[PDB]
Amino acid sequence: NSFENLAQDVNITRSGKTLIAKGTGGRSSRTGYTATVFGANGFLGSYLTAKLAKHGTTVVVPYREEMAKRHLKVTGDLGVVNFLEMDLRNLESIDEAVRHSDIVVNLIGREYETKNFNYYDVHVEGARRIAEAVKKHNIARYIHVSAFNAEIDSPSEFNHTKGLGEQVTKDIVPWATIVRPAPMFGREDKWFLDRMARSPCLVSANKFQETSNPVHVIDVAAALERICFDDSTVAQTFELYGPQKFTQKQIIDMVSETLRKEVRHIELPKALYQAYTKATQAIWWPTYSPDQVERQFLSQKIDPSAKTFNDLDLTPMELPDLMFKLIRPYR
Amino acid sequence: KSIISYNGNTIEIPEEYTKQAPNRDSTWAPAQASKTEIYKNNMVRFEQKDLSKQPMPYAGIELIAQQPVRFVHGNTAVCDGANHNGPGAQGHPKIFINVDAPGSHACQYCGTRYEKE
Amino acid sequence: MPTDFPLPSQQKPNSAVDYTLTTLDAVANWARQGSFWPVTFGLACCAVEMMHVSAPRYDQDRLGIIFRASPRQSDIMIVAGTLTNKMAPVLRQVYDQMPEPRWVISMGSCANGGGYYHFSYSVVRGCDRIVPVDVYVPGCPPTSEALMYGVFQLQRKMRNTKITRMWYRK
Amino acid sequence: AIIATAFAETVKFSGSKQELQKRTLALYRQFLRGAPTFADLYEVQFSIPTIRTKIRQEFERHRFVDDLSIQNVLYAKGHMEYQECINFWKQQAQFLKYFPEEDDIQGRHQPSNFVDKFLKNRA
Amino acid sequence: MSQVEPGWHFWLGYGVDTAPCNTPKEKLPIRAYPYKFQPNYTGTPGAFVTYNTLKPKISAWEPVTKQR
Amino acid sequence: AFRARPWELKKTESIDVMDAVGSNIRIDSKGVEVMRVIPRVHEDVNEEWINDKSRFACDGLKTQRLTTPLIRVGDKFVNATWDDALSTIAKAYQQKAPKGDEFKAVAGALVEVESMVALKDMTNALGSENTTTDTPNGNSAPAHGITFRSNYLFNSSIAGIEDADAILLVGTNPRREAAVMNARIRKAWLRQELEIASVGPTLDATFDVAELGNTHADLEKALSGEFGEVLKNAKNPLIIVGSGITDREDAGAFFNTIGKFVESTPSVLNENWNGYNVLQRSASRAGAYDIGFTPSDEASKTTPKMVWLLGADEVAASDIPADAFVVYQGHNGDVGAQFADVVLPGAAYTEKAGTYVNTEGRSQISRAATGPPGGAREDWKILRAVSEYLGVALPYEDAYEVRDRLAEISPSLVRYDLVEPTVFGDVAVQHSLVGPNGSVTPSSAPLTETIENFYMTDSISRSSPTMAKSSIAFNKDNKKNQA
Amino acid sequence: REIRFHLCQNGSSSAPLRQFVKNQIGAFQKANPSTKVLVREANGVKPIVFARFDHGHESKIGLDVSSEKEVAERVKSLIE
Ligand SMILES: NC(=O)C1=CN([C@@H]2O[C@H](COP(=O)(O)OP(=O)(O)OC[C@H]3O[C@@H](n4cnc5c(N)ncnc54)[C@H](OP(=O)(O)O)[C@@H]3O)[C@@H](O)[C@H]2O)C=CC1
Ligand code: SF4
Ligand SMILES: [Zn+2]
Repeated sequence: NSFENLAQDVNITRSGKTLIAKGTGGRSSRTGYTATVFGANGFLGSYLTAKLAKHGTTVVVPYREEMAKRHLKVTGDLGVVNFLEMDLRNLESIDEAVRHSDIVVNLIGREYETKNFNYYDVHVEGARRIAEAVKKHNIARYIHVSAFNAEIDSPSEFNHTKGLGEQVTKDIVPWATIVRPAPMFGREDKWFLDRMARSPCLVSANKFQETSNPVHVIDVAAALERICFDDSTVAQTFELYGPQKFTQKQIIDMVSETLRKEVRHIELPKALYQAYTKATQAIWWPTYSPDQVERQFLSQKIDPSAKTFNDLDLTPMELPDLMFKLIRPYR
Repeated sequence: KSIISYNGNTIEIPEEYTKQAPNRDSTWAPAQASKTEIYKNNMVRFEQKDLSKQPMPYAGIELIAQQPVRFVHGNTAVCDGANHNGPGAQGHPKIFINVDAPGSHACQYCGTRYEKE
Repeated sequence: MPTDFPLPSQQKPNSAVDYTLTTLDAVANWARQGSFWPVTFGLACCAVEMMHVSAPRYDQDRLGIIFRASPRQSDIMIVAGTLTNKMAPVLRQVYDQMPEPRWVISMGSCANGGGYYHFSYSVVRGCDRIVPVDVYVPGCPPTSEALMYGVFQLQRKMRNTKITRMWYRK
Repeated sequence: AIIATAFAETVKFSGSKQELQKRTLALYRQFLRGAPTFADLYEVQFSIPTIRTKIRQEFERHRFVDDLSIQNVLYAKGHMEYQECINFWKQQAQFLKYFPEEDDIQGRHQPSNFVDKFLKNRA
Repeated sequence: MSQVEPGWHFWLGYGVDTAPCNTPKEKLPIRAYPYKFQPNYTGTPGAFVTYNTLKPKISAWEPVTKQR
Repeated sequence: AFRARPWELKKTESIDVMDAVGSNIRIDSKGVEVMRVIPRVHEDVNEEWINDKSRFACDGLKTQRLTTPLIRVGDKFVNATWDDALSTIAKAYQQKAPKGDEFKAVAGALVEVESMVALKDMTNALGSENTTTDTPNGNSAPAHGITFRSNYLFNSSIAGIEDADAILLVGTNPRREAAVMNARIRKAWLRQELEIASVGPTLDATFDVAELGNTHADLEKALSGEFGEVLKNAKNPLIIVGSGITDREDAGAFFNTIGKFVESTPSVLNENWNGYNVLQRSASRAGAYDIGFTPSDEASKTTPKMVWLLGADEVAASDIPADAFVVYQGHNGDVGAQFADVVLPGAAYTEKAGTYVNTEGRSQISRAATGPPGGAREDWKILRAVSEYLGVALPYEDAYEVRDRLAEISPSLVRYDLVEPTVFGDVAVQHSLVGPNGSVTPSSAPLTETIENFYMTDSISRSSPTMAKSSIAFNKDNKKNQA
Repeated sequence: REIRFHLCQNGSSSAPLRQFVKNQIGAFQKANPSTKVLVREANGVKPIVFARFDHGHESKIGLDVSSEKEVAERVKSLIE
């Protein structure tokens, strides 16, 4: 059981705290990094703090609900994972949750508006609210994540607000490190494969030709942890794109050739498409978003001036290699 | 009160809990690890938690010091600490104390100090 | 959005909507509290005590506990007895085919942190390393009184589930 | 318990190195024949020739043992692991012991020189 | 349970004939300090937290330079 | 007093240091700290006894240790990345560039033979044999031969002191330096009938001394006075010399008299033993003199630019240049760490698989009782990486390859704990005579005491608070007085 | 730069080297006052000279050899 996490043993952090990873790196060992992951119950967060607590970094987990917080205890030893509740609203809870954190990330992004939160709330406002306290506490290695196609421009209010949040993270505590991953695929992803696994309709616009290169989620998590600890990451925008660009027809045919089923196809245009998604907001379980409509006409706008996987010595995998595994139990 | 959390950030607990005891503020061991070291160690699992409902177990070094120093008529004292109500064998075992030197002498189990007079 | 907001541990109903949601939450948590179906996992010296709860001194039917020994009908699982290396994938698999409003409770001292077999070779050092356990029942013969008390502790946690109040995202 | 299980044999000790070699050759043929059954049964992520190139190199590990009887205990252990894998007796968690290196590419800073050993004082 | 006083908790589980309101004061354990009665606060933020009572084994050395 | 309890303990047989005899000890350790030391029995070297300072030294072994590398900012040290320290070493090497006779390498009192091998290899692959001891008047050769091991060792057996007849100390307190030796002296003096002379400092022995003087001229008067007859008469005498005279610049004529006398008397210099017997204050300067840890006459001249501290507490601000690069490598915080630019936490004598040579010459293994705590490492492993960030390639990476390199320096150090005699008596004494012959002009400097106090030396008696409170109670006190 | 060599203190196969260091050191130290000798012994070795140069690079030779001048031939060879 070795530290494949770190480069070394003894690390002073940027803020000047001394960290000595005693023991041999396993679950019982201690590394010393006090980390905080906002929104860790989310799909990226589980795989993230799994590898983050695999080497015994103390992970402060803020949660929102008391039920989904429980299945992240198993990836840490005693004192490794800890839990505390908070709202995005109450600033004192933000203030409290990051007091001893060496490092901290925020994967807070919600693809639909609630009746209590919009995109302007949870992307540009709350990120300001938390990284203000990061600036107040001189917390080292602050990482912010935004999505792909995070512009200043209109047509997706989500994507309109993601770049606003990026500019706010560049504004205050200005050395903050920004990462933009690709679309993601994993076992039970949010809307990209399990929506394509079972679907009574399978309708969307564009005639299925928006382009991107999806990344396996565990590669994003390993990439993030390899970011987390070294130098040469500070204040650098990070495009994290898969090995080869796809189209939706290519993706869905690759899914259906392993399912050996007729995945349905409707592909009706935008007008009748919008008003059906309008009525789904009143339902408490999450449905396809009326602003997810807009991103279907959008595609992967890659910034060339960023730093890839091969910056940090990693090669992610290709989706055709994984297609038998992930939608295996729907056979 | 405000102690440095290894980063220049200060953590702020009330003076009712910068205490070794409700009876004593100061440490009594070479490796006692005062509470000012302890919150400095892991406040990580102390946030969002009450400060009142931890033990604070009424440390003994203050309680033993205000017991009256007894007197012994002869030379050699005996200490048991056993009650005379309890039907059994309690207290510390029957060791004896020489009290000859100037000053009292604590029985090394019970801590009661005896004096020859 | 308000910069100050009360914690969900500290909040009180003030809107009439909140009275409605809190009473509906109480009905849901209440039916979850009364009807209470664990699964017979027990395997060792920590399983006879599980049967001692079914005995006519410390009844569980008066509590609504009944052992539907079929994990698809089970609300929770009682990990009881020691946990070996050879078994542990079966423990994970039995945890897998359970419905979503689930818990699991660690009856027995071997079941948390190894217990008396903490230094054996073919043993899991407590069922923390497999399933996320919410209540531990200590005691190496973990007392029927203590096991029931662990259930009442879990039922207090069930009273504080807030499945309805979180739709308002409090 | 008069009768055995399906593939279990009475253990018997070959007197010659050649008879041991004959049994090992038949044994590798048995693994190699039952290998596509394993990927179905243990539901593994990866492909059948990876199983085959492990089963080859595991016998490559013990190609160069001199003794008759140490190869005899080695053959008996191999036959028992065949006996386990041909049934449901191992489970897929225990079946995937044999590929630690395949499932995860190791991680950043695998120590190679003296210095990478030294900076983490040999892990 | 465990919201009851100890000297009662014995009698509730039938340890004694004589409930502690009727015991003689000779069987009262004399104490030189007041009593507080924390029942249990599991899950409540008044839950017990652990820590090692003693300091680290080896103290470091403080940096004291010496201008030659 | 009550810290542990003898079934909890892990025991480990090992070697004492901060003592010239290197007594065979046992370390009781709980597993992180070091609980106590108890002398394991051995016939020759200690007869199941141990020094007092050897006993209570475990306090400083756990209270002031270097746990991380600290780099000077300028009147301030901050701890830093373990790369950053050694990268600063390479960077400031490229800044200063000592091309030769400007890389001072000094080792200390309790330092490893195996570590000083790495030291000498690094310095002379670097291209400078500025390789000097910690002692004042250590900046030259120690006024006698590094050749002919007899020049720096104890040539009789320690077992031969039972057979001793009549000896004389010069410039030493053998009650202080190697008190185990004093136990042997008093046992001999009670058992047989002996005669001791003492030249130099007036000490309080347990036994009966006979003082002679406080001058090398008084010494030279005493050699030709009456004991030129006695030591010629005596069957198995010896003559015993402390290391404090190495401090005196007039050591060589101080050798040249006594080196004549051993040459002149064939009773003190026969085949089966040799009467010239010297001691050290350390457990390591004997091992260092096996290494060849001496500067040249050319290397004694140039003020360095890059001073290497390896232990070596008793340097002064006078012994160091102004702008010098002074990277300390040690275990605790002493004067040597106070002057430093970068400190390097190296393991102490407990944590490492040490190898030590006493004044008798016994090569002895120090089995490691625990791991190096915090961020300390083993010493020669640090020197390997320090070589790697320079152009120096040390040809080893393991312990066995060090053992073979150490066998290359001297095969008597891999052949452990077996005392050989020297077949070169007369040639060795003569070659010790010819070197410092005549050129040393002995002054009338009085033979003052070698050490200030016994219980305050060697960076651990100063580290341990128990030896501070030992030191205060032990000078002319009314409870420590006799009458 | 330095030089060392090692004998065995038993009188076997190091005796010409033994008498070489009995005699030739008073001439060799004067012949090379810059570099340095040192002698050690370990109860049985092969008689062997190790010398270190002006690099830290060293060289070696094994002295199963006849007489003192036969030692000196190998020594003079080993210096250059
Ligand atoms: N392919 C994709 O899905 C892409 C996603 N991203 C971004 O990566 C991050 C994680 O990805 P993913 O796992 O898919 O999405 P998530 O499921 O993680 O998004 C929701 C997470 O953030 C929390 N969250 C949202 N709003 C709030 C709020 N007001 N208060 C507290 N928590 C809140 C959620 O809390 P709770 O746990 O209670 O639900 C949950 O933890 C997201 O920020 C996403 O925008 C970027 C590029 C690709
Ligand atoms: S709790 Fe006690 S009885 Fe049960 S498995 Fe553990 S040791 Fe056995
Ligand atoms: Zn007593």
